[PDB]
Amino acid sequence: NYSANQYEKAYLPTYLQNWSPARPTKEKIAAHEGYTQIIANDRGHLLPSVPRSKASPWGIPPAKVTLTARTTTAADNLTKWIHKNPDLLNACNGLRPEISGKPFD
Amino acid sequence: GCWRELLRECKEKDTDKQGTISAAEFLALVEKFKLDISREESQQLIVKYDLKNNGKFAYCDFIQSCVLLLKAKETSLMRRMRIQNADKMKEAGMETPSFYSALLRIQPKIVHCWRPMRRSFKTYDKNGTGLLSVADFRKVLRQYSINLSEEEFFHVLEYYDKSLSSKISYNDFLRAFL
Amino acid sequence: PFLPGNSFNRNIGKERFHKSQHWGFCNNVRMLVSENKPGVGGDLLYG
Amino acid sequence: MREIVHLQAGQCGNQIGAKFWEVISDEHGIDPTGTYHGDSDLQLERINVYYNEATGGKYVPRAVLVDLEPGTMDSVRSGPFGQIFRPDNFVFGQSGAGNNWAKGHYTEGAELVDSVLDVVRKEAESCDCLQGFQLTHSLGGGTGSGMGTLLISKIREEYPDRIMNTFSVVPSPKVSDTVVEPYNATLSVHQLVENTDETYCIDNEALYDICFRTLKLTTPTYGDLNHLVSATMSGVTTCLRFPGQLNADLRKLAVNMVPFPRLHFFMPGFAPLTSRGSQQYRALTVPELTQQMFDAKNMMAACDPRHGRYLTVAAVFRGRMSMKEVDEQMLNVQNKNSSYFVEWIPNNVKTAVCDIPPRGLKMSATFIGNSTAIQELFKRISEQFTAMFRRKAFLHWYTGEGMDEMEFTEAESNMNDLVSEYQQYQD
Amino acid sequence: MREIVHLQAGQCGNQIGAKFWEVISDEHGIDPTGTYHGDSDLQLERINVYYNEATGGKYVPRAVLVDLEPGTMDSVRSGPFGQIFRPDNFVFGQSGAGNNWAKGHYTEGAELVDSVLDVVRKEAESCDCLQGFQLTHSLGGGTGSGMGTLLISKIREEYPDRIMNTFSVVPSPKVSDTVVEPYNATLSVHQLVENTDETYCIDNEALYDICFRTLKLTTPTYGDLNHLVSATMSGVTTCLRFPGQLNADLRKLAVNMVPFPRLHFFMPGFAPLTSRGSQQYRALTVPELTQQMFDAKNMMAACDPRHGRYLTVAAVFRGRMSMKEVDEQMLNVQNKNSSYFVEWIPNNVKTAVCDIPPRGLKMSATFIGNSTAIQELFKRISEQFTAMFRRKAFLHWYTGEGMDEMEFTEAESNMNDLVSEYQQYQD
Amino acid sequence: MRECISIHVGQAGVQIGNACWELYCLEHGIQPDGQMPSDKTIGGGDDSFNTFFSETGAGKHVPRAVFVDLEPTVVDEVRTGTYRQLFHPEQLITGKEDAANNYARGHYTIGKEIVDLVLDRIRKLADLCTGLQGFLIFHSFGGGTGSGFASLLMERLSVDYGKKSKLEFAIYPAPQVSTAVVEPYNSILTTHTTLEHSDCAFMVDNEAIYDICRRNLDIERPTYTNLNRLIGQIVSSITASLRFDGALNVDLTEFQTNLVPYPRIHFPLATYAPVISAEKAYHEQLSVAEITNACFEPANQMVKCDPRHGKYMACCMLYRGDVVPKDVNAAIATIKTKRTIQFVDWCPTGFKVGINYQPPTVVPGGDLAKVQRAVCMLSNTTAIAEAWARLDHKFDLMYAKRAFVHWYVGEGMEEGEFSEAREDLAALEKDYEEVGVD
Amino acid sequence: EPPQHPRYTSLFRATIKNDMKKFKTAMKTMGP
Ligand SMILES: Nc1nc2c(ncn2[C@@H]2O[C@H](COP(=O)(O)OP(=O)(O)OP(=O)(O)O)[C@@H](O)[C@H]2O)c(=O)[nH]1
Ligand SMILES: Nc1nc2c(ncn2[C@@H]2O[C@H](COP(=O)(O)OP(=O)(O)OP(=O)(O)O)[C@@H](O)[C@H]2O)c(=O)[nH]1
Ligand SMILES: Nc1nc2c(ncn2[C@@H]2O[C@H](COP(=O)(O)OP(=O)(O)OP(=O)(O)O)[C@@H](O)[C@H]2O)c(=O)[nH]1
Repeated sequence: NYSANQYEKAYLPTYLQNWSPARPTKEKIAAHEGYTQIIANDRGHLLPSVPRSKASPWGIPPAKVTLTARTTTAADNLTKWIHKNPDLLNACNGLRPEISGKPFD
Repeated sequence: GCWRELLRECKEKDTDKQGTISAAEFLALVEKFKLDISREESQQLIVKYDLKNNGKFAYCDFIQSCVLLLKAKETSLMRRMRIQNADKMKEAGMETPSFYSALLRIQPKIVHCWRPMRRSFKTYDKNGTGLLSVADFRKVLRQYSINLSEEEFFHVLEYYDKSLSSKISYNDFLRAFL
Repeated sequence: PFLPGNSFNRNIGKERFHKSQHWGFCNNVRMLVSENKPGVGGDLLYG
Repeated sequence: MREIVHLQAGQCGNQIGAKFWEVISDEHGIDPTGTYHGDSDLQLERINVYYNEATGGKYVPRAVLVDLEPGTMDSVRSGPFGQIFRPDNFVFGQSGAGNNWAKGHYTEGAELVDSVLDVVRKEAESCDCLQGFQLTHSLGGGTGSGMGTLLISKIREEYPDRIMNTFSVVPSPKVSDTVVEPYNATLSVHQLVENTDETYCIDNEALYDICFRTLKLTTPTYGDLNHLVSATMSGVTTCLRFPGQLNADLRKLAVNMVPFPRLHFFMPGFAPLTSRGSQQYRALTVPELTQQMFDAKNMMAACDPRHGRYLTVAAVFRGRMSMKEVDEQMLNVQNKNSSYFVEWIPNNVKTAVCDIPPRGLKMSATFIGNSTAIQELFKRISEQFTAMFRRKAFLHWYTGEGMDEMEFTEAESNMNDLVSEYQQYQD
Repeated sequence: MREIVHLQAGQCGNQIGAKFWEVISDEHGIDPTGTYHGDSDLQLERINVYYNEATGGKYVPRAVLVDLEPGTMDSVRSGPFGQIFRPDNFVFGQSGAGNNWAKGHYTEGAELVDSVLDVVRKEAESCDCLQGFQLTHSLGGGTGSGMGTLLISKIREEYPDRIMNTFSVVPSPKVSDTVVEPYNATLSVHQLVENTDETYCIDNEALYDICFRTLKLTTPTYGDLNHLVSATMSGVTTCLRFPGQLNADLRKLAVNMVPFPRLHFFMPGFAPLTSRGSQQYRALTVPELTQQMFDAKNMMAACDPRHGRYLTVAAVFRGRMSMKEVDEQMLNVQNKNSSYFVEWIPNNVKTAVCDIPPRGLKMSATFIGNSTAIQELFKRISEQFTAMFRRKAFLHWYTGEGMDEMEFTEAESNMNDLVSEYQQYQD
Repeated sequence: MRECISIHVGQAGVQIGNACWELYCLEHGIQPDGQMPSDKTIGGGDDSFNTFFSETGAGKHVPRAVFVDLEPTVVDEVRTGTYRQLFHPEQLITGKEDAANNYARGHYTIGKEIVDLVLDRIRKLADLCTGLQGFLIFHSFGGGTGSGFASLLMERLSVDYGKKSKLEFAIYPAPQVSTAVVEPYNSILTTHTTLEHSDCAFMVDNEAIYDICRRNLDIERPTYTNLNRLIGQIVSSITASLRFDGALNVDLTEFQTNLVPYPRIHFPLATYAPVISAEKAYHEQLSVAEITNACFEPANQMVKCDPRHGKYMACCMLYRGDVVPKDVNAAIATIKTKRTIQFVDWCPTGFKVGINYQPPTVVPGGDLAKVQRAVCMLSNTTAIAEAWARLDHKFDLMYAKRAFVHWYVGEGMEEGEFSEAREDLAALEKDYEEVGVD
Repeated sequence: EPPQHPRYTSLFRATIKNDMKKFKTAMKTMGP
């Protein structure tokens, strides 16, 4: 999942023809320690004490926008009309739009 | 300075094995250097380590248990615990760090270059078999500038030996400090 | 010349591809099954 | 006299040793049959670096091939230069590895080490004096590792006085093909770093990239990539077998290169490789050679010491040169990059100049470098271990083979040692 | 030796590069293939200041070309000279700018800066001693403006000792094609003033007026307009690559032209343009060349320098002349209008005498002047800026890129300060 | 050398064994007489066929397969049919009675007296076997009779030999289609009696085979002939590594290691991308990127599972024909970059790649295209919970009513087997689930 | 006990250090 190095032109949505960005990659890690002790038994059953991400996932109003200048109250409403939908804000490919903009006066 | 500065703080005193240090004068050590322990905890300490070897406070076990000793393993790289249990089992010489004041004095070399010495043990064809000759032990210690007096030899011999010559496993030594 | 990039492999119509079985084990030793073998898809060996 | 016997292991070794031997044979101008054409007396004389004589002017290569799956060797035999190799040095197993490092390391090697040692020492006695050996192999690719581990393990004490040069292919950072390759990799690299003197690390992604940047042909084969790597092979091996005002000994190079016993990992280089139009669009002079060679992108092993700093650099040029252009180029690049070298040591640059080029191109070269650009390779593999051994995935087979997690833990500790050791010295 | 590295940016440089390079090439008499033909020994001698020499008399133009729209690149590639350029130097991108200053200054260039700087550093090292670079672009056009603004800012710290000359076409006072063009212009000039040492102003309207007044040829091409501007550029570079009792250096010119660091814009000028019959009704002499050079009609940058008063001028005369007649010519004009010349400095002309003419006409000249005649451009662009910003129209794209107006504040302030300082000096 | 054995149990099996060998003679160029044409490859039965035949000085290739059936009908049919002169009469083992959809009927009533002949023929082929890497065992789950029989004979061979590979193919229970109300019983019985000796079992749903057969094969009245050519092409693909060469080559033991992580679960799923007709292909293009995307389209898996709701643990890609590693790795990188695909946090890499130069063939009367690029995809993913969930809920309800109990108890079993099966699958659900938990 | 000679400043020392310093000038100019 982590990224490659240097030769950073041949691995991009430039060639996926992706238009929904892939994943936040990186070349950033310190020397990890630990022998990587064992907490599974024979299958992938973690030992109970050690925690996991305990099945946190287990397994249209949205529109990219710049506030710029649309009537102030309408902008305030648009904030909510974009958010308050965690279902299309959380997972299943993330499903996350952005925001830009400036306030009014 | 929880290790070497406190080592020198211990060296400041001059009294025998059993009479380690008086509780009042160790409180004087506290006023020389306020400590990360709590007040009630130190109130416990000054008698929890005068339990052994007279009403004197026991830096003897205090220092080594707090920093040097570790009778467990480490999920996050204590850097080896290479699973070995031969000489720590018989162990005629129960852990008595005052009788083991050598270990109170030989730490820095290991705490900086255990890994070269960790290497050096197996470099003598150990084949992962564990123990290795006492003579080779002594000669490699002298090799890497770990001088060691004969009385210290006897201390550690009783510690990591009960019956006979044996060959004292290297990690069975290392887990003391490392 | 056989410098790198000078071999434009014979990547033209190649219908047959079958491989002979040029080696075997036999009894309790190992050696080369009787020398006369086809090459790749019916090729002929050197001489 | 002193000479080299070749060891070719695993199905990558098969690959590359095949193309490599035919490359050398064509370099000295021997027909694919074995009946010689006398052109160059010096190259006729220096045959004894590698070749043992056969009666009536035919010349065996002193190499030993070994694998498990017969069909790979069958294809190699059918290849254009198969007839040159011997039934004598053909030996392999009766089972497949499954790329199971445990099986190769203990199960199958145990009963073939006898024959392989027999054959290699037979060739050793047939020869007179040896510098060492070179092995070509993989580290995540199963069978080659599973045998070479024991091979080097024994040969180490069989000859504590010789030079065990090795060339291994390295897993791709982007896609590693075989899923258990990381496990195989650490298991290999333990004994590798413990025993060897030198190691050459290369990967196929960079080869892809050089293909697109200068080959431009968009349709190469693994054989073409092998052509590149075997050309580098020959380039480093040139000096022994040719006159010139320069040193040849692998030891004469290693003593210059390696500062401390723990350093055994090295990183190649190649000279102007010419595209379709660059043949007539390149002005062929030593300054632009120097540049193009010691270009960061022109590197092809793993990843750019751009992040880090160069420790030692060696470069061997091949052709009709003069000293002073390379001298001024060395000073130019030295001033050009002082930070990337360590005040620890100036003049970390060593060169060599051998007169006879390859055939067809005028002046070429080969570069080799040791810098702080390898940390991240085994850093990568280490996160894979922390992640997959987090659950003993795919580990039941190894338990069944009879192994314990001990064997893995000592390796992870050693590798952590090496990582910290680099970072500490380089800073 | 001292040489130049030529840069083409944006969909104007797209043409100017072609026209300018073909001008130099056919001036030096080399076939469209690049194989040299000996005609002018001296130009052969001095060719090194621009070209590099490959093997076999082939001559690459050390030109680096960047773009986001590859179609114009296809045209330039197809043209009757495009085969003369090297593929090693065609750095480009995958998408277009959308003719957005904000995009072309922050988003798209973020991933091409690397490669462009790598190519330029390769060529800069390859060459020996640099006076500087010349940049062909257009402040009125988006894509070139963005890439130029980024690249000049970088090269300022890269090579802080050199001459970063830039040529550009300021938008028409009557119609600007691009409508957000005044934003583009203000944001471009904000870094132009800081970074550039010297910039040429040209206007296509004035080109059209020249075509009406003198060319009379009804049906021109943008290529012919480019021909005239290429004549101007060739003229300014004539002096360096030829003998003559004159001071060629651009720094000669710069210290002689620029009194203070806040004055970098300059106005071109070319010499005798003849109509269909004036070639044989115009007796070719020095006084009439001088008179036509100093015309309200020849001058073609933005508008007549009539409104303001001159500050300095530099003239180069190319051909067989004497020096005395130009001397009394400048005497004559000096006394003619000693009132329009500033009284800060007397005798504010630098005259240079290049010997070898352009092929076709015996005598020729070129003019570069600096007067108090920029107030018009910058005042007008200021009022248009304030007018279209008095309701922040078209600001949504820039804010969507992520751009705020706090920066526009100091931008417009800086242009106001330049105009005010002009006024303070000249009056 | 590199060779394996072939086993077919049931009318369910000899079907597609017939299909497979029908194909396997064509591409290698055999005439149904059994003797090679005027050209020369005959001898001790050692040329490329040798991995599947032994054309000894007899002159005839002999398939290394045994066709065991409880019922004489189909075996007599194939004996009277075309390929008998190829076939070896008695290795067409036939019985007199049917297990009558009763797992225990097949496991006790009949299995005792025929497994002897089975194992004897197995050994009398094993003697001449040299490499004997593994086996191709063909059976089903909703078996009319083959299920328990296959389970018990597999037990016999698993206890006699344990140092090789065993490959398992069974048509998976059609989700909402049944030809047996005893199907959940006999399925789960097979499952808990086989979970602990097998190596690699792969599934398929013939409903979906049909569903693609009219999605792009463009026929509304397909047949078993069409389904069987598809699956025979799959087995030809898996054996192509043995049959031919290439840049790099992979084997069954590599499969068994690389695909399955852990014991218990060893049940991944297959897919074949370029299933296309000549008429459709006439004016379209085929190449690596789109064939990869097609093979990973959510509805091109021939079993009812969702990538989106599942999560991947393994993928092996087998390419045949004319390709290059360049665009191979490019396509695989695009796959990794995609978001819809959600690999578990376990596998850093997830892709066993194998390449062969050799393009697959076609058959006259066959209805595939004339393709130049073939890919076989084998994936292990969490998307298969719903199958066994459906099975267990159906079974638990109709066992709560406990009908057909009388059948099994009368023939001499009890419910304890059922209890063990229930607790086994109850384990296996959370077995699939907490590994996904991350 | 022989005293090691005070390394004589035959000029050089920090002077030659600065000399080599002012040749080691190109730091970044090839890879940023
Ligand atoms: N001849 C040949 N070798 C290749 C080719 N492509 C890759 N190889 C490499 O050969 C490597 C390993 O060589 P071996 O040591 O013989 O492999 P192994 O021990 O049998 O384990 P596996 O890699 O699973 O085969 C593989 O990991 C590949 O990376 C190729 O195209 N031709
Ligand atoms: N190539 C070309 N350029 C022209 C032509 N006519 C005018 N130009 C000028 O080219 C200038 C800009 O060139 P670039 O820097 O490449 O422009 P840009 O960044 O792509 O932004 P845009 O001008 O909006 O396309 C414009 O200001 C035009 O005035 C023409 O016919 N061909
Ligand atoms: N192998 C195979 N399976 C088929 C075929 N047609 C349908 N099937 C499926 O395969 C299963 C066949 O199993 P059974 O009918 O029980 O065969 P059997 O167990 O060997 O014994 P019988 O009751 O005598 O048929 C059915 O459940 C079908 O879903 C076919 O031609 N071949």
